[PDB]
Amino acid sequence: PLELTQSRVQKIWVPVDHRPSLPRSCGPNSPTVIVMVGLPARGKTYISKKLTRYLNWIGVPTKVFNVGEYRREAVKQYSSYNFFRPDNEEAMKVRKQCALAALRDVKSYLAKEGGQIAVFDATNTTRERRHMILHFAKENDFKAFFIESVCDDPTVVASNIMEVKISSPDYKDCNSAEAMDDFMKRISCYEASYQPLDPDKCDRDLSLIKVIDVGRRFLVNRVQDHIQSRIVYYLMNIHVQPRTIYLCRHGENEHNLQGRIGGDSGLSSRGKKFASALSKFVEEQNLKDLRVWTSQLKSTIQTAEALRLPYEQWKALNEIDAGVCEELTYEEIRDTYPEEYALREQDKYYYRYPTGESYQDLVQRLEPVIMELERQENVLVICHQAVLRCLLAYFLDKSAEEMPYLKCPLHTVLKLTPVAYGCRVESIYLNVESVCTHRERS
Amino acid sequence: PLELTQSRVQKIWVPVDHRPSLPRSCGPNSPTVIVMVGLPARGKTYISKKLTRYLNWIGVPTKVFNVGEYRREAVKQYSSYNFFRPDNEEAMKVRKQCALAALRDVKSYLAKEGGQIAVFDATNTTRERRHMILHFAKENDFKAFFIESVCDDPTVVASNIMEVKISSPDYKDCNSAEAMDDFMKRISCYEASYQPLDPDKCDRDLSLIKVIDVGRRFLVNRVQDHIQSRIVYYLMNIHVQPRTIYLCRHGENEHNLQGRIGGDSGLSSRGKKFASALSKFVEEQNLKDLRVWTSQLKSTIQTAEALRLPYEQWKALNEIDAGVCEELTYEEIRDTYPEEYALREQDKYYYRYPTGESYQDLVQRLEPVIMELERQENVLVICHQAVLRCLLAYFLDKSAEEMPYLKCPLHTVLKLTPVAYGCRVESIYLNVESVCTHRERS
Ligand SMILES: O=c1[nH]cnc2c1c(-c1ccc(Br)cc1)cn2-c1ccccc1
Ligand SMILES: O=c1[nH]cnc2c1c(-c1ccc(Br)cc1)cn2-c1ccccc1
Ligand SMILES: O=P(O)(O)OC[C@H]1O[C@](O)(CO)[C@@H](O)[C@@H]1O
Ligand SMILES: O=P(O)(O)OC[C@H]1O[C@](O)(CO)[C@@H](O)[C@@H]1O
Repeated sequence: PLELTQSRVQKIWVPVDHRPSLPRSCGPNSPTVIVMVGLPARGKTYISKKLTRYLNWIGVPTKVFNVGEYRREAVKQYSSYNFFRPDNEEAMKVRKQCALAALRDVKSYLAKEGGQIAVFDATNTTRERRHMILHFAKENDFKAFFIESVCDDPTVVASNIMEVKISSPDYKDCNSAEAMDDFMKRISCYEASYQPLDPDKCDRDLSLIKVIDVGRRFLVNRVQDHIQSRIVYYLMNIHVQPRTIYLCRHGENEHNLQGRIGGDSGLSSRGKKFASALSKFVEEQNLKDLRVWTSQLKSTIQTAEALRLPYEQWKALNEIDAGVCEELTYEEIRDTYPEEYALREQDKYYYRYPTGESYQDLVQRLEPVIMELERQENVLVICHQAVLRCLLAYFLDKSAEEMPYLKCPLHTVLKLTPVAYGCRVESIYLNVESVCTHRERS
Repeated sequence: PLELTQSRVQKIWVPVDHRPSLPRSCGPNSPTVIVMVGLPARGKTYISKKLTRYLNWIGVPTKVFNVGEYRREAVKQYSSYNFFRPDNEEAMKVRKQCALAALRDVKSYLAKEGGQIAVFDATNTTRERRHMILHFAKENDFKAFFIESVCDDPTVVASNIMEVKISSPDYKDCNSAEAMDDFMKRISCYEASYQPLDPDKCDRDLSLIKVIDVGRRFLVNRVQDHIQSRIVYYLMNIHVQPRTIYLCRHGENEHNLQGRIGGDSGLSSRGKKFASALSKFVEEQNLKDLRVWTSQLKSTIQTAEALRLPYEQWKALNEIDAGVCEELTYEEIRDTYPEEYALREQDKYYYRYPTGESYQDLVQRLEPVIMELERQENVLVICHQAVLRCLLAYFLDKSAEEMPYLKCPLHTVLKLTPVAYGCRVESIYLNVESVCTHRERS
């Protein structure tokens, strides 16, 4: 009794499955519909996209269903705010059809495509629309969680229109002034029928978060589960303040020169040159304040030492653990462990080294790093190749499949600037030679 | 340049400190005063104690300053609610003196004792008292974070009085009915001057959390930093619903028989007998629903397999990593690594195994396990000796120094029942022999 086998890729102990003559599969917890609530230019799409990026990265399949994109597909060219008028009988029918078509795709995503979270990105400003979404959720056995963004600051509204609305495909033939004016009129079309969430009386039984004044204040009502609690925590940690994230690896180490993986080797002569070059680079950036984070491995600490700035060591930033393959070259891995080598090449994200880690394990370890990176402003993270690929996949919205192959060369700073609905990435090579540790797929 | 040395105990790379002829120390971020707000029997002491237990366990030095305890010290015997009357000039002076004496001890704790968080556990129901606490915080460069508990449910109030108030040292000479009646009158003394937190107008600039109806709803205003954000997340995950936490180790394994540490060995014949005994025990508990958690190591999975219940594997529950000492006996550790053996014996909590972990690393890894244990109801955790000691230290409020020496024998279930201001612990030995893996300090 109690016979188990270790799965070759992930190294998970599973019951020995001696399937009977006729093997039967029991093909395939409740999915969630996240309902965005609020007037236009309230950062609903910003929240939708960012939350989806985070949820997918942590391993929760998430997709955004933006009703405006269904509208741009149904209606060829956008002319003006007149399309959004409450007295526009025809466009009101079209807009309802678009919302229903998005919900149809929500049902298909959650019940038939293995999706766990569907973010329904629309105004959903009326109780009637929200009652209809709730009916849709109850009949399909989906959970409903509401995220309302409330902001009456005209500076914030104008900034949102200028940053991401005027550049919308709707305003292609318009200049900045025309687009801004049309969008203000477009917002006014929604103001009369807007019924904010009322957790006090009407929406008392709804699971919701009210994000007030760009995350200055929050009203949290009836958090049912783990995922809603995580979302709430995330929303409370993110901000829209201007800042820069610099990501780089430690300067070239002795193991890099020998083509050895893992270990805790020190900087090579070139690595020490990069460390000095990094200090000059950091100085030239002229940042008011800068937080410096390293791993607990020698090579990242030695690199930070050259900066003459306070730094914090995170064990979570330590390179992927190669288990039995630690301190070995890739040639020695292929010759001593050929089965292990081939398994990794075939499934680089999920593959776990014996007594070691997978890129999947890295994500779990790096979750607190990401949450702290969100809270902070100017940060420099001095880490390792696999750790850097994971962090970069989060910021650049790269899939689990792409993640183990992202290019993160030595002696190169990745400058991340948050703009619109993501990150602008600039690469800065600090003109110090090193070996190449990048290996493409086969 | 960039010369580092690895600290012998914690294995941290530090700059080689060639102190000059006259070595100088720069002896020794801003501390926080957590201000409890609310009427009596609102669970302020419950929140204070639980939050302090969690903060200390994660490594943030925290202490509770309960004004009522300063009062019990200043005033010999408690007679009645008449002491709390607003017209009681003398007792009002005494109560103010007690609050000021507690604040004096708050200043000494945060500025002179290396404390990071002081939980000021009092009613602090008036704006005047809170303005005075804010003045105290501003003048001492301490941050202020308010936690208000609002509940007008008479069932909840009566339950709190029955569970922990009637048993208070104040009601020693009273019977349950007298104590309940006196306490209701005592609450009424505070109702007239009670000014709840107003984040809308008056308390707009204050950093606060309003816990409404025993955590059903929350009002969160101006979360300034990491620690406040963590507190908010914690408060949103905990609950007062009745439940049981069962903690045990995997059944005896092959490494246990050989006296070997770490590894991924399978259950011995006795271990398999425990697994069957555990199933019978679980069945006899007759729990409506039960979540079963294991590590990713074979021995805990084989134990769970015997239960015929769904289970979830957590990599965070994997035994402490012994690095280079993995799969070795303690005798082989003492003979091959005598310096390492002695270092661990001297500092068992902070000691890190080479390329391995410390009990301190375990706490960081187990933080998400604790947060999920808080969210859940009936849970059975099948884990390992060091992991179990860490979890138990959290539930039993044991220090970092005590933690590596907590007794967690094999084939023994630790039944945890949340009651009053902590956990009731029952031990259930399942009558299956095993080796002893406990080692006392030297
Ligand atoms: O509350 C808003 N109102 C208007 N605009 C907004 C927001 C937020 C926002 C909302 C909640 C949280 Br938690 C964090 C950010 C982001 N944005 C935004 C910023 C830049 C570009 C595009 C949109
Ligand atoms: O809000 C309350 N009002 C009255 N009593 C209460 C509470 C809470 C409480 C409050 C906030 C959160 Br988040 C979790 C629990 C706990 N207690 C309590 C329960 C058992 C014994 C002693 C006290
Ligand atoms: O996933 P890959 O391509 O092996 O990259 C991660 C490896 O690269 C290194 O950073 C050095 O090449 C090793 O420390 C680590 O094992
Ligand atoms: O901290 P201690 O007393 O060495 O206990 C933890 C050790 O005990 C074991 O659980 C077995 O005795 C090992 O797996 C682990 O290294």
